[PDB]
Amino acid sequence: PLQQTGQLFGGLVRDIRRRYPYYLSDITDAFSPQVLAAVIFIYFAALSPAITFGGLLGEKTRNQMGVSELLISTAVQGILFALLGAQPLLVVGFSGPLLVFEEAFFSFCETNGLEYIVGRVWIGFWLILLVVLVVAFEGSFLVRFISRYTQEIFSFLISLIFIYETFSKLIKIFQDHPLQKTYNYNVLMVPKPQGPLPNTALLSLVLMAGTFFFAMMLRKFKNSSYFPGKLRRVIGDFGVPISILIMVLVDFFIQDTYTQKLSVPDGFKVSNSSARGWVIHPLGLRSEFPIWMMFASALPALLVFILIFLESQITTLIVSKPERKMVKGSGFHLDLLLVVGMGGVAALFGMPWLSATTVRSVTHANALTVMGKAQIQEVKEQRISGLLVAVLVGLSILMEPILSRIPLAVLFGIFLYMGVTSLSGIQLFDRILLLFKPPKYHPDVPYVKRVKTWRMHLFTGIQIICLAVLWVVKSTPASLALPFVLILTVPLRRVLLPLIFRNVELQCLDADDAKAT
Amino acid sequence: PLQQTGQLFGGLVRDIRRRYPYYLSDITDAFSPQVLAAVIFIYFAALSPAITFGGLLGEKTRNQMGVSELLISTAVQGILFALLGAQPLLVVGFSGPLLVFEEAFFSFCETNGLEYIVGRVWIGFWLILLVVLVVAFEGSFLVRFISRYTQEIFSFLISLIFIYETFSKLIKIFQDHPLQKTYNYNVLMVPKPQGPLPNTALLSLVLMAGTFFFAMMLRKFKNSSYFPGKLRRVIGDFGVPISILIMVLVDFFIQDTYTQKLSVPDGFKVSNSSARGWVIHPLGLRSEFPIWMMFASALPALLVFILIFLESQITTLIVSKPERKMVKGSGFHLDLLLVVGMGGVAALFGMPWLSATTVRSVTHANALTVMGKAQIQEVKEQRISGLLVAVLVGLSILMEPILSRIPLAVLFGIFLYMGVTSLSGIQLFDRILLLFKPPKYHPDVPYVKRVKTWRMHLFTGIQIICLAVLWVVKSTPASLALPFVLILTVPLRRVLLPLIFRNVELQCLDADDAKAT
Amino acid sequence: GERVQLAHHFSEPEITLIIFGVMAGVIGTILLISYGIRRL
Amino acid sequence: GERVQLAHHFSEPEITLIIFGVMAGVIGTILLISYGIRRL
Ligand SMILES: CCCCCCCC(=O)OC[C@H](COP(=O)(O)O[C@@H]1[C@H](O)[C@H](O)[C@@H](OP(=O)(O)O)[C@H](OP(=O)(O)O)[C@H]1O)OC(=O)CCCCCCC
Ligand SMILES: CCCCCCCC(=O)OC[C@H](COP(=O)(O)O[C@@H]1[C@H](O)[C@H](O)[C@@H](OP(=O)(O)O)[C@H](OP(=O)(O)O)[C@H]1O)OC(=O)CCCCCCC
Ligand SMILES: CC(C)CCC[C@@H](C)[C@H]1CC[C@H]2[C@@H]3CC=C4C[C@@H](O)CC[C@]4(C)[C@H]3CC[C@]12C
Ligand SMILES: CC(C)CCC[C@@H](C)[C@H]1CC[C@H]2[C@@H]3CC=C4C[C@@H](O)CC[C@]4(C)[C@H]3CC[C@]12C
Ligand SMILES: CC(C)CCC[C@@H](C)[C@H]1CC[C@H]2[C@@H]3CC=C4C[C@@H](O)CC[C@]4(C)[C@H]3CC[C@]12C
Ligand SMILES: CC(C)CCC[C@@H](C)[C@H]1CC[C@H]2[C@@H]3CC=C4C[C@@H](O)CC[C@]4(C)[C@H]3CC[C@]12C
Ligand SMILES: *[C@@H]1O[C@H](CO)[C@@H](O)[C@H](O)[C@H]1NC(C)=O
Ligand SMILES: *[C@@H]1O[C@H](CO)[C@@H](O)[C@H](O)[C@H]1NC(C)=O
Repeated sequence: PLQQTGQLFGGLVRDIRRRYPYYLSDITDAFSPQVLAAVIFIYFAALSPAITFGGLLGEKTRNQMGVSELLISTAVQGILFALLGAQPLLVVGFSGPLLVFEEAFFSFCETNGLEYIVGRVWIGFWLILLVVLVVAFEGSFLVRFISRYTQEIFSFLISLIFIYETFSKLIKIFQDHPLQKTYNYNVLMVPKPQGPLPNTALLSLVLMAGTFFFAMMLRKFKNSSYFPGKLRRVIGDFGVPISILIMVLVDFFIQDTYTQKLSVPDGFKVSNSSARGWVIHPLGLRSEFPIWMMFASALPALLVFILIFLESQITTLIVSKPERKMVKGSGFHLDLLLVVGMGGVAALFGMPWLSATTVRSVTHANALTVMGKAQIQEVKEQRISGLLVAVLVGLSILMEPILSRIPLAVLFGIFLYMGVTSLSGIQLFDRILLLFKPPKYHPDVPYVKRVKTWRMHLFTGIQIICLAVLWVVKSTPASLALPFVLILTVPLRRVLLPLIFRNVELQCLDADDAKAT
Repeated sequence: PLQQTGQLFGGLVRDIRRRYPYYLSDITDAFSPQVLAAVIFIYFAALSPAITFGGLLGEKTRNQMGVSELLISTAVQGILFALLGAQPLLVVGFSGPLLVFEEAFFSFCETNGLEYIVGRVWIGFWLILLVVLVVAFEGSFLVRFISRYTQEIFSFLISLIFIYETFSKLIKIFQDHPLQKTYNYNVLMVPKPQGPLPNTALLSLVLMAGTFFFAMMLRKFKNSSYFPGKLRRVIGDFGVPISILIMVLVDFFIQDTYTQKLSVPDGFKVSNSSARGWVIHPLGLRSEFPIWMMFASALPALLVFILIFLESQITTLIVSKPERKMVKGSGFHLDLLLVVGMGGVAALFGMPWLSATTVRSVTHANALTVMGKAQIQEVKEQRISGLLVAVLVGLSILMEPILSRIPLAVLFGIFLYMGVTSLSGIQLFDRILLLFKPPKYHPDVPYVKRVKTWRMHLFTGIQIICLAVLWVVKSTPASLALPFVLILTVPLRRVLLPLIFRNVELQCLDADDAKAT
Repeated sequence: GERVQLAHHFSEPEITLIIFGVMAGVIGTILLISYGIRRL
Repeated sequence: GERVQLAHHFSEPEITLIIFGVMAGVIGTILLISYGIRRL
């Protein structure tokens, strides 16, 4: 699918012919309870980050873009991607680097006295031009140069970031309500508690730990030998919904203690009615838009395109590995085109652009993965799951009474479960574990029986330095340069690694399909 | 060892000749860090129940017998049993049925206006007469009629009781400090908090869960393939001390929140200086002791002898199974003689009599068990561990600053770990788990491949009814009749079971050494 | 829109149609140039 | 002992020695009876 045809829009046409014949199967393959369980999982797994990022965006942009706009954009883009995409298992939503770019662009517009939302409109206008040129010239064929090295480094780094943020949210909850001998029993609760409250942080920790424990125990029960096999697999598929329901009920039966809940806007309205409407004029809302900024928007549009391209294409590489039993094909050109086009269109309506997030899409693929008698058997590849997730995200405003009783701590345990389960398929994580094992306990794999132990440990340690460098870049104001540093690993793999490792060693350690050279 | 020689004190002499030749090995075999880790484990595992039972006894007997007397009796009896016993792995300490008997005897003495401690002195005097007659006539040979049926039923019931009490203590902690919106910040703390306090119950639950989680993770790390084998086994042996230290430090760094700690008496003094001294006159302290109660003390002494005999002999049967790789021998006559004699002597000093408790002795045996490459390899059979445990129990008063900073919640997690680890060697627990498994997943064991699945499930369900009956008796005022109902299982095994099961089925299901008939 | 917005000569559909037409013209010019190259 | 205790004719060592002697006599009598039985 990554070959270069040489024909204008050749990759786009091939991706359409690859997947659209399977459209009838993409509806009938969802007739299983595992698909419904995956829908319930991904609904929360996409709604909670959407709510958090919308709140942060509203705080950092004076509510020009907020929770409601992000939710509506997520719903529309998810529906259109599920109906028309070539890899429907990808989950389309907001991400951290996008929030960093929004912060930087808002600061730039505030410094120069520019309208932030109109600048976003012009960037999205420049986004549509860039993606069509890439699709026309089959620019997505460059993804074939991203080997398992960069993919696994990026996946491990993103999982570590997800776990770190999940723990840091609990740390922030503990800081907001510290353990003290005395508390003020008269503290205002609207809109948020203005002072420390008893039993809050400890109950949040208990709920998070219980959610994680129940999720892990039900995941083990799926592979366990207990109960009849059909009922056992049915319970194991619904493990995350069962854990969420149990912990939500546990928190519900504790009336006196306060726990932070999910918050959604009252209705389908703009976050700031005094700032902008549903349609933003490209010529300017309050002041006339400068001519020079219309042409100067290409460079931020270039950065956005680079970020979205790297995120979506690496996520597609991860979810479409041959070892994951993907027997329906993926379209790199079509999915990128749809994502960037939907982002550019949503820019016109004052809505944030999205990208195929690694954690959510990997969790969606794993939730649809059927395990054989250990060995992956098949994947429930269908369009119904993503469409239903997007519909439920859009309807999240209308189901506020249901969402208002769901604590964030249960969602934190769910996030921790997703983070720990996203490391199963990464060989980098496995080789990191081999650093703490005797050589005789190493599994019978091509990169152990054909490569010396110290050579393999050195190869793993080289990736660890890359992980440390990527982590340092994230913790700096220049965090938008992360895609470039990630790309810089490809010259390391293709040039510097052969200077110190043999061809057979590199083939065993870095294999596209886990083969013995 | 259970054979009847026909010679007066024949069993006592054989037990002495069986073990005392191994006395030199019983000192040199303790030169290993696993023995020290077991000492640290059993020190807490015997001190905390001792403190709790001493407090309850002081509350229920107006401090005539309390924490200090129980601790001193435990130290003396443990030292003498480790120095002279035939099975030093047994842990000598107070138990629940003994507390129930003490409550009943205190009520009887209060009703009839009798001196409780002098009545205990006369009971202990009658205790010495009964045990010598049993040892002289080799009455301990009747233990051979207690098959794996009764042993496993008693062990499973006792483990369930231990887990139930461990959870009920946490429930009581939660009830004492419920989750409320408002609390009184000015509550007196001496001697105990007179009102609910914030963050108390939740932190206790967190500490207990963390202790249990760390203990289980370190136990898995012992069998894991990580780290060098020597360091891995060293860490795994010290798993309980490491977990206790970690959780104690975690609670120590939380200054503001209150957690209940270990409480020991200030010094080696009687609990009630106005009631009795160190030596209690058998003729009476305040009033002259009646003549009729001197002869009438035999029946309560008979009940105490029955309780102690059943507890100690069944515990010895459990810890000395051939499948546990006990290659040094056990003496049923000598250990019972020593225990009952020490109880009778300690009765004269106003100290409680003890018995070989099942949970503590099983945990002590498991902590000294060395696992081969799954399969039990050997057991660190030595006298140093029990002697050091008794010495540390006696010195617990002198190390109050160390014990005053140890929360009970960590000890609750330790108790839960002991309860869950005491079920490994019971075939009744395994067959209960087989009730929730398909027949094809049953392990290759003689009672599965030679017995029909429904026959095995019926045999397991018969034991479940016995467990329910024993549980009902415990929850009634007639809880002292539990040994008789436990004995009644032996006629069920030897008479009623052959009427519905074949000889081969009973040999496969009830095997003394897990053999295929 | 919302509140008071500055009045422009072209409305939002008109300006977005003009921008899309300019973008389509640029894309067509680029495609024609690419078609011209790799042949002569 | 402690506080004020009723005075008895026999002190604690004396009474415990008497009780142990009575117990030893009873044990010896029982052992002699058992030795006599199973022989005639
Ligand atoms: C509440 C459930 C109903 C209670 C009523 C109790 C009555 C009751 O439930 O018996 C019916 C059924 C017996 O039928 P059976 O043992 O043949 O069922 C097998 C079982 O489902 C295995 O899990 C399957 O293997 P796998 O997993 O696909 O690999 C196997 O298929 P196969 O691969 O060999 O071809 C099945 O044949 O139960 C059980 O499954 C035993 C566990 C019962 C445990 C007790 C149930 C908790
Ligand atoms: C902090 C420790 C020192 C750090 C310095 C780091 C330097 C360093 O520690 O290497 C020395 C040593 C290598 O020596 P080596 O691999 O031969 O040691 C084997 C290892 O101890 C196994 O556990 C043993 O098997 P088992 O358990 O008895 O069944 C085996 O004995 P055998 O049965 O085959 O005859 C031993 O041969 O380390 C390791 O053990 C590998 C794991 C290192 C993991 C990293 C250490 C955390
Ligand atoms: C990349 C896409 C957006 C096309 C490239 C943008 C450039 C070439 C075009 C697209 C739309 C154009 C604008 C459309 C309408 C007007 C109003 C007119 O009174 C002054 C020029 C002005 C303001 C144009 C300037 C140039 C412009 C910004
Ligand atoms: C650095 C920390 C995290 C892990 C430490 C483990 C690494 C450094 C150790 C553990 C086992 C070691 C290897 C064990 C055996 C040999 C064979 C010898 O002829 C050359 C060195 C070599 C190949 C060792 C290299 C270093 C090694 C791989
Ligand atoms: C089972 C053991 C304790 C022996 C059996 C107890 C009976 C037989 C003996 C042992 C000690 C005896 C007591 C010892 C001393 C005295 C003081 C005397 O002025 C009156 C009788 C009296 C009170 C005795 C009564 C009988 C007695 C209680
Ligand atoms: C009661 C709960 C806890 C567990 C329920 C499982 C028990 C009752 C079920 C599960 C598997 C069942 C067995 C499966 C197959 C057969 C073979 C058939 O020819 C006779 C019945 C027999 C032998 C069944 C007896 C009942 C059985 C043992
Ligand atoms: C909406 O934007 C205006 C500036 O145009 C700002 O003053 C106001 O605070 C914003 N509303 C909210 C709720 O932040
Ligand atoms: C000691 O015993 C006396 C009765 O002899 C009783 O009044 C007193 O309360 C007891 N002491 C304690 C601390 O309970």
